[PDB]
Amino acid sequence: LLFMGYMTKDNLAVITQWCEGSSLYKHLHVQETKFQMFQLIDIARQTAQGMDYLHAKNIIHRDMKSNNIFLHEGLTVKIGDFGLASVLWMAPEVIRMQDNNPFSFQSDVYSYGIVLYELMTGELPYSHINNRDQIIFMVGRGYASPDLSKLYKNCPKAMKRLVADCVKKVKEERPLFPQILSSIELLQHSLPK
Amino acid sequence: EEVETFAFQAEIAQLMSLIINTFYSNKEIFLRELISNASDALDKIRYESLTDPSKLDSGKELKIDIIPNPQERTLTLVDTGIGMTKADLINNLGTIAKSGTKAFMEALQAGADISMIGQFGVGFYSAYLVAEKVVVITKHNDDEQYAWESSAGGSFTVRADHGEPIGRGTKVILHLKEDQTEYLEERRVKEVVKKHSQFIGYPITLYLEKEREKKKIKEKYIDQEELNKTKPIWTRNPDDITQEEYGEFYKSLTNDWEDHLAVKHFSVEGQLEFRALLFIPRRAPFDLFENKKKKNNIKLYVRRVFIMDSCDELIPEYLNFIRGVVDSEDLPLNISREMLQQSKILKVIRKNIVKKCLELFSELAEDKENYKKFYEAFSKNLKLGIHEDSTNRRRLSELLRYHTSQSGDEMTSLSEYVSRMKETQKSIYYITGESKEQVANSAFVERVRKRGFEVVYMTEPIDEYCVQQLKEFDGKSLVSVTKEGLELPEDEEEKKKMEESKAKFENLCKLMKEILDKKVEKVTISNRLVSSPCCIVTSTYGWTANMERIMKAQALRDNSTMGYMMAKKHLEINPDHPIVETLRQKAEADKNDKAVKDLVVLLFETALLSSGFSLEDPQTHSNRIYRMIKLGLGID
Amino acid sequence: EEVETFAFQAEIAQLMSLIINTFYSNKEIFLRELISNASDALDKIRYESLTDPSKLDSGKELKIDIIPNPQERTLTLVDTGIGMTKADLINNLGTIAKSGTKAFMEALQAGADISMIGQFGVGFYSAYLVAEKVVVITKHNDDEQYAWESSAGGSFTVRADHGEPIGRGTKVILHLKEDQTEYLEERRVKEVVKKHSQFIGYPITLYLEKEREKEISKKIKEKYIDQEELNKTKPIWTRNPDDITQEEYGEFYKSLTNDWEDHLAVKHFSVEGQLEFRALLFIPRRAPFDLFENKKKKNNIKLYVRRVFIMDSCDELIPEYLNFIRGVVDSEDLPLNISREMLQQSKILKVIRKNIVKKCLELFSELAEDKENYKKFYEAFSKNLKLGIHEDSTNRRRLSELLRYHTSQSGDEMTSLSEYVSRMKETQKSIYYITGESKEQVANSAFVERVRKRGFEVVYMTEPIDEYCVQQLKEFDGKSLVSVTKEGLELPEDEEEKKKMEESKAKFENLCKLMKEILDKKVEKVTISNRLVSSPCCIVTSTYGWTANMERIMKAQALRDNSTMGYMMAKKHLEINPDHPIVETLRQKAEADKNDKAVKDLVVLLFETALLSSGFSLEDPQTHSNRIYRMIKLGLGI
Amino acid sequence: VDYSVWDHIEVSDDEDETHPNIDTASLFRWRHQARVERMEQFQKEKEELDRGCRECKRKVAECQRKLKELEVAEGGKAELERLQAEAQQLRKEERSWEQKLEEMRKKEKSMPWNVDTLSKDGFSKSMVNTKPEKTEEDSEEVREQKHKTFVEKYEKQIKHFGMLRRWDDSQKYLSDNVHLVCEETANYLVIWCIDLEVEEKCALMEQVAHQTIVMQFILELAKSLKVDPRACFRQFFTKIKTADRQYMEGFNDELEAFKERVRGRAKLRIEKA
Ligand SMILES: Nc1ncnc2c1ncn2[C@@H]1O[C@H](COP(=O)(O)OP(=O)(O)OP(=O)(O)O)[C@@H](O)[C@H]1O
Ligand SMILES: Nc1ncnc2c1ncn2[C@@H]1O[C@H](COP(=O)(O)OP(=O)(O)OP(=O)(O)O)[C@@H](O)[C@H]1O
Ligand SMILES: [Mg+2]
Ligand SMILES: [Mg+2]
Repeated sequence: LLFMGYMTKDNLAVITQWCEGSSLYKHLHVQETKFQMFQLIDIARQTAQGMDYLHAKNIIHRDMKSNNIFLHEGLTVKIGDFGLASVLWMAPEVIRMQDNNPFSFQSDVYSYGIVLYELMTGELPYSHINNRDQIIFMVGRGYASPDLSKLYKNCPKAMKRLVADCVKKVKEERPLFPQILSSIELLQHSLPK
Repeated sequence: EEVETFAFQAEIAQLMSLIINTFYSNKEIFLRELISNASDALDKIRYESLTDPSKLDSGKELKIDIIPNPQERTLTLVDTGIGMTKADLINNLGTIAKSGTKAFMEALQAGADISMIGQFGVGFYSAYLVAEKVVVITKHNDDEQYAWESSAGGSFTVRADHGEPIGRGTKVILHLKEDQTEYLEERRVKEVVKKHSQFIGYPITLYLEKEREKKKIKEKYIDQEELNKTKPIWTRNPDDITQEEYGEFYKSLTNDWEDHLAVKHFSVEGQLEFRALLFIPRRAPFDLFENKKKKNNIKLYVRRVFIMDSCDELIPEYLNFIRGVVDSEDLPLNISREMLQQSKILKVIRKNIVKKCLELFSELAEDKENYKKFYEAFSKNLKLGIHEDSTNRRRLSELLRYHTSQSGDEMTSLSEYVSRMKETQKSIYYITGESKEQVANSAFVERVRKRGFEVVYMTEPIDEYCVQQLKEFDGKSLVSVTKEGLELPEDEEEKKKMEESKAKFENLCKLMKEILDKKVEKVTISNRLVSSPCCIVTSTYGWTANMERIMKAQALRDNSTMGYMMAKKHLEINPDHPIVETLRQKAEADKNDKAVKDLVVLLFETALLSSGFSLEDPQTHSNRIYRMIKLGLGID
Repeated sequence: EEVETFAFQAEIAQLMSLIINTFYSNKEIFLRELISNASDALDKIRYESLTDPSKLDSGKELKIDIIPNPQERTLTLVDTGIGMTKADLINNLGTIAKSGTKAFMEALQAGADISMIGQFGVGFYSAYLVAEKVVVITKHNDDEQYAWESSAGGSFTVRADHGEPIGRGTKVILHLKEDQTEYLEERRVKEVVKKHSQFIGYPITLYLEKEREKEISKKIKEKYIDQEELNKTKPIWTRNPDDITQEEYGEFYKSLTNDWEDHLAVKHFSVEGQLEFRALLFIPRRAPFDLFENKKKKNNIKLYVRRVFIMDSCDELIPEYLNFIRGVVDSEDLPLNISREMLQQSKILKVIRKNIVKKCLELFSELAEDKENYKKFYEAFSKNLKLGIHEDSTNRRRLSELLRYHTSQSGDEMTSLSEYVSRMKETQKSIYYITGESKEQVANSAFVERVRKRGFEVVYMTEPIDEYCVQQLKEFDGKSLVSVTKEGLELPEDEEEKKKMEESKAKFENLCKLMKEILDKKVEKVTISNRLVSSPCCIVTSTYGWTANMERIMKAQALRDNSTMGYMMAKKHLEINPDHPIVETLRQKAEADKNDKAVKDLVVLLFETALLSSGFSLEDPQTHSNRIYRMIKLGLGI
Repeated sequence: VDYSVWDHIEVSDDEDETHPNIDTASLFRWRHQARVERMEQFQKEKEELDRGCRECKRKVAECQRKLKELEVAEGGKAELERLQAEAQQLRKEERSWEQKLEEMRKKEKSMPWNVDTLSKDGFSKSMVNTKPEKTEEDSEEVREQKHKTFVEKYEKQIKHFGMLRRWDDSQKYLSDNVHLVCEETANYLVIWCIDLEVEEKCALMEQVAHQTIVMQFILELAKSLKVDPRACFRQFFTKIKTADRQYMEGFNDELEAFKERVRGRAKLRIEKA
């Protein structure tokens, strides 16, 4: 008799170990997932890493937005611009279109400061005008002074000065990103204080 | 201030030790180097015969002979090329890093019709990796026969070769040392020649005494020429090659006889110039995705000499099935000629290889039977490419063929789905499951198929990862039918009836939420069932039932986060089913009846069955079904 | 005869072109080579100071500095080493393939207490990978300072250097090309030093004018900052593995792997012989989120030769199942390529692999004694241990003793197979186990009821890797692993149970064959044995093939062949319990009338519920749902 | 010898330069969108310089012609000097134009390569193979002819393989002797071991029969996994090296059954003769 064979062992091997499976997006400021300042300092540090890496490769973005960020399962943030997922997140130079090419790193640092503000306060910047006509007025006039009064209590003061300097309307005095790495380092070192 | 100009010197003994010892990590490349030198000699003597055939009047043939000899422990490689005079025998074979091949090539620059394999000048001394002492017996057409000899000690001797005369060429005699006698074995020589120099344009012949005569005395020598039997077919123009010749080359490439499915013969010209020839195997290899097989599908050739095989930088992991040859002329090579100096040249090559492979697949998608066979073989690779290769996702997705409701037992393309799709419909309705029949007759697809909408089945586990990244096709998004809130074109009557139903079915829904507060995170009424009472769809964020099954079955997964991205079960009930009508009638009378909660939990468990989930433990469900069958047949 | 001896020569221009173009695949290793030369010089001067400290009067500190100068497009590399005289400057730096370091090492002569990272003599010329002109300004103790200068044009000049004086050592000025200017930035310099020469025995301090000067009572950004950060950490593995404390090991581990917490266990060993090396192996406290993501490649183990990076771990240095192990392997005598980015003898890595694997397994064995820490190790790397059981075959016996499992007499704590074998009865000759999907899914399951009734232990394996582990693990001490989900399960019985089972089989054979006809192609054959207590039916698998969970695992693998999906699957052997009321009350309904619609439906429903309980998915679950709904409607009154 | 044209390559979707805090699928599109913009800007720059050079060449030609005309005509000496000054200014502009041309030539030299400019597509040809599928099982026609050719040419190979017993030696030989594994060779091996059992050579009996059963097992495995037996023979030895004791039991049971069957055939042949 030729039996049945009991051969097996064809492809019962541990084949390629695949990846993927994430937690969620960044549009969670309306979900109200606000936590203690540790998980906010870490997010700011990782996103500053990403922005500084982008600046090193001389890549101009100008389009940093709460929609343009993604959080991953390992508590790592992948800041990749996920297409659509606009208003109030731009820069006066971008809005004016005087040169027809407003692509400059100062726009990146202004957008980063706006992102830091909306991350640390948990509320949209300039959260007092919801009119399409009115919002463009501030950037068109070239003088836009935001307010920082909804800050969460018991937080390090480095972020306050950082967001104050980042959103300033002088293109030759905004803080560069090498400043931001030192700022976030002293920020995480000032957590226990 | 004074300037004392000097000139760079070299320490010859240490330089020779560097070339012998710290220069070639693979000891078997010496044969490749010697055969490349022989090929260069033959190319020289064949190029000189172009102007006048008198240069060839010492033997017509241009051949390479490999002559192992284990009695004296020597390996002789004989060519009939150009040879070299005493002056050349000194200048080229005595001066390290000086190449007569380079000088010969740089001399012409006006009738360039040869591609000569050599520019560095150190390749010959690689013969000292395996040989303790080499003797080079050459004979040019302009000089007498000479006998170069050196033990790599710092000196070489040149004699007049008072012995056996050779007509022309060179005869490198490697007195192999004690350790490296393995290169006299026929199998080892055949393996090395086939691996490294098997597309050399001159017959490479192995000589050994193993053939018997009529049936003893093996004195006769086996003139085994079949070391270089397969000629490089990618050199000829694509118009000049017939299907049969491509098939023969493909069979010779794979060490197994079977025809190929399709062929791609292309070339790019510019700063980076190469000829490629890519083959789609007729059937997928039985170990195609076994990671233990490394990767050797695509082989890189520089001037018809093997350099490196596939790496992740030459061909993506999802195109590891398609095998071929990439031959280039000008590539910046390492000193050992087994890797490129610039490694991103490999990536620029890959950028063309992948584009041409996708063009080959697209052109293969014009005869339905051939592509049906190709898809049955490599649909997994296509979907892996959709998941992994993002820059080609749009083009790769048009190569997807899926079973669907309106096609039957033939797979149909998503573009054809969009063509047949109704104007009112504005999404791609797909169901991911475990088999063809399991999803064909399922709770979620009942209403969609009843209204005539086409549904794309996705049976294989690879489809979960395929649709992780395929979130949109042709501008119309892919929405699962197992996810909650399935948006469907609602007529006025249907939506009015739905509003009335949720205005009528709220009490038992609150009862469901109360009895099932941890298992189920929402109970509602939706119009996706026609003939089933309840199905558990998953919330729009998280893992579906099938995706959760697949990811839970993975052998190597971080089990800590399995509950991090787990499904959110949303049990839903079908208002028109008689079971839910009776249940509502029984729940209106009282909310704490034993029968009500029994039937509700059993409905939830049987919908967990139907929806593709798995229970916490099916023993409880089996025990309750056994108690019910005992009640039915009456044994207490 | 007419013999005539010549001498081997070289074409210098071509040889220099070979060094510059066809030796090193990465241009950034010029900095590694220059720092290696600086380290060799410092070793020279220190060793010479050991005998006569009178030659250390021309400077005391032994320090390497890198001074990028973006204004003039230069990258100086000063060093307070030994310097070179005019003769040494002409010979060592002018003659290709001649090494003064090798000459010095060969002059140590029984008293050699130092190691050097220079032997070939071509390393210096890697500076022309990035620098179009190299100006070396050296100063020996017993010779004035000379300014060597070349452009790799086949000539060089050696002037008197009437410029600014230095006490000792060499100042290798590189004039970088117009396009190799990325090596002036702090990012690339720090990256290169960290990657290649971060364990050089002397402080490598980098200079840049980026300091923000203090201003109070403007925005000044022009001040040099001496950043010795390039070489803060020391090569701890050069010390004895006994005089080091756990805090030093933890600090080194945190610095090496950038972990925010220290290591879990450390194995520090070195082997002496023909192949010698010091190895420092760490077990990370928490496994990475992508430990098995092979597309991330592998750099866990790092190979150093004389404290200089050679190559990060490949497939041949550490097994894939030990890829969690972070550490370094440092050897003094390893033959290297000309690029020094690989070993000449790749067969050496196999001996190193054997030693590393043996010592890692010894580390695991010595860690297991402290159960408090072994639980922390196991709950993180049990998958790796089981993958080693599956793949590695020579260390399977040693690796099996590190397996901890849930049994039926343990509770919430895992126990090893040795504790099993300790608690087995005298008449038991096997280790019972079950492969399921969860702990509770198998704790109360059909196949385990009788076994726990007799008070046997059952190992609960609720992980997908466990089926792979146990299809290879076939014994332990002599007690074979026998699944309770497979057919032919034998328990220690006596004459009484044997005759009772024989009577039950003889009574129920008609029911079994009738059920087989009802379930013709859906069950291979219907059995009766002692596996169930309070359940009427459970389907077991043929004695060799795929269990229910194994088939469930292999049907859900993304990259699996879709052609062998029927040739290995289970041969479902349904079993009935001849003591349960349900099956015997339908034995009467069977012997009263073989063909009965009620009996048909009951048998099909019972087989389907056994299918669900055992683990096999239904062929089409909507059929089972529909028959459940019909039965609910019938028993409910609608 | 000189690799200075391959040291500046900017591949966009370069997988080995990725930041784990940036989306690789979105990192590879930022690089592309900047690369194409650099190309467009440089193209417009060199195009506008080309048209400016053409315009200045036309202007200087016209100015030279007008200078010649004014020199021919008497009375315009002051106009001649004014046009000479204008032509000097035009020539200064003309010679300054090539300064920017050399500047952009140098910039092109310093501009890195990429997949778009490194190579230009040559002559590509895709052509699909259409060959008959499936094989036929027959006891006559080509199968018998192939059997006779195989036994006539490869008798020595069959004998040498049958003389071997070692699993590793068998695997190495069959790796060098892949032709020996096919159904026709299986039939020849069966009839050959039957003939040997007629000749009653026990050592050669078992030596041939064990390898015959090994090849039959390999063929059964190949029929099971739907790949040709001529290539998968290598995996059966590795399988039996780590196979269960039950695999050895089944193999030895098949050995015993084959022994009994061939012994019965040989006894029947002897009795008939
Ligand atoms: N069989 C041969 N016939 C003629 N000349 C030969 C032969 N073998 C070697 N030579 C001579 O030896 C010289 C140097 O040999 P070697 O192989 O080291 O250099 P190469 O061919 O330029 O190779 P590589 O650049 O790969 O190191 C060649 O220029 C050639 O003139
Ligand atoms: N900074 C330095 N101080 C002292 N001697 C130096 C210095 N740089 C180079 N040298 C001398 O120059 C010689 C040649 O330089 P090179 O770096 O090429 O050689 P090597 O270090 O011995 O070789 P390799 O590193 O390639 O094995 C060295 O052997 C050493 O004697
Ligand atoms: Mg050569
Ligand atoms: Mg050095």
